[PDB]
Amino acid sequence: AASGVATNTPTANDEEYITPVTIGGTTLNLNFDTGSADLWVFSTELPASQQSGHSVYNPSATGKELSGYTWSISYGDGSSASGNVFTDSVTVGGVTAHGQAVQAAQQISAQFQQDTNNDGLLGLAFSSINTVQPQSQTTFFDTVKSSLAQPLFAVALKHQQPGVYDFGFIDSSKYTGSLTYTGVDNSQGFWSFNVDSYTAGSQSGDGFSGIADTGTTLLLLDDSVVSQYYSQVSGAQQDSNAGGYVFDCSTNLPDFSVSISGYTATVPGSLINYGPSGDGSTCLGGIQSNSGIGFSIFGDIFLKSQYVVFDSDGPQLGFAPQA
Amino acid sequence: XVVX
Ligand SMILES: *[C@H]1O[C@H](CO)[C@@H](O)[C@H](O)[C@@H]1O
Ligand SMILES: *[C@@H]1OC[C@H](O)[C@@H](O)[C@@H]1O
Repeated sequence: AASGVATNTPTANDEEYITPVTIGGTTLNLNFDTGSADLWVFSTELPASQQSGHSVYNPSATGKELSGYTWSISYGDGSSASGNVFTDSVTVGGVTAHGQAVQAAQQISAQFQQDTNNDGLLGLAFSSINTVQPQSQTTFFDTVKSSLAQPLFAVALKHQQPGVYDFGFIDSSKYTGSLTYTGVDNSQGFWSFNVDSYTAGSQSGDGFSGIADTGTTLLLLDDSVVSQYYSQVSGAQQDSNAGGYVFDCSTNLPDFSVSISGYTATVPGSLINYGPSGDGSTCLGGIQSNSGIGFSIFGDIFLKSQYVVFDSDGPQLGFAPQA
Repeated sequence: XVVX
């Protein structure tokens, strides 16, 4: 049976987490994203000027082209990418997927062109939302799941320290106590779950649903919840230069918790201080608006507090406080 | 930050 551990590393301020992945012999630094299902990489088919500052895949060297197949994706922050497709060998933490679909980028939006921290994305959402046409392809996880000791992956994202992606096994030394599991609704291809209630410092409210997303930097909630939270932060104000609510870096922030199938997941106020707003001398809050989409995005700010198991059996998500 |  196979299992493996891939180490992730946060970029400045934990904006994103990157992990090495070997494709046809070349290692690339990718952003593992539980919110999408495409494995796409910077390639030699992009303009030379866009290949600069990146490790790129050269499909002609080892890939098998899928003639006439294309991909096109648009993300929540407005970024997008598109290209063609090849199959190749993909290795993550010693687990190798043979004939894994690799989406070679032919076009990338400015957000990707400016980000030299990653060389593409490895999607870990359900394969049902893979964008390849005419026939969608499976994610790296779906491709190898039948070969793992257990059909699950687990993650520990940390604040300014290396973390891990465990494939096919659970490392009990990464959390305190026992895991609590909750059912996942994968109807929209996400690892979506329900929370029965929330507590924002001194205020508590009714439940809602959200997705566990390693590919989103913040914890994005409904505007009502954001308001409630910041009403308790002295001097918090919105700053469009920073991207949302900001406050004095020294401010004592209230904690945020959600009740999940009887387990209380708490994000300590210290983790809600994302870092320098980069707009003078305030800090950006880890909690921001979900722009009215109707569901919450449990991004990295939230994940930094837990060890989370993404189990394809159910499917379900297990949670426990990080050790 | 980003929002995948
Ligand atoms: C993950 O699990 C596999 C199957 O037990 C081991 O062979 C591997 O060394 C790692 O513990
Ligand atoms: C990344 O790979 C394997 C290990 O578990 C980890 O410590 C390392 O940094």
